[PDB]
Amino acid sequence: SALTVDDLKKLLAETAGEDDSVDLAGELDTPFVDLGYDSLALLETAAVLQQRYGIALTDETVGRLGTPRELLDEVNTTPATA
Repeated sequence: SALTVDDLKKLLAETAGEDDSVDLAGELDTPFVDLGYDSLALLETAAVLQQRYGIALTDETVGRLGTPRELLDEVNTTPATA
């Protein structure tokens, strides 16, 4: 468990800007579109996300997905061994 919804959440806010009631712990299954966050915001943190490691979680995949857990799982999924 390198990255969690905790370290990601903070990254979501910092990027998005939800410092009022961005309690992800109490809203994961719910899709961003449902909450408030917009694809854009995602695209934002998306780069910043890959800016650290080197992923491509852009609209491409961000399109099929629309949840936070899927944003963390994705990064906490893509292996690097093969």
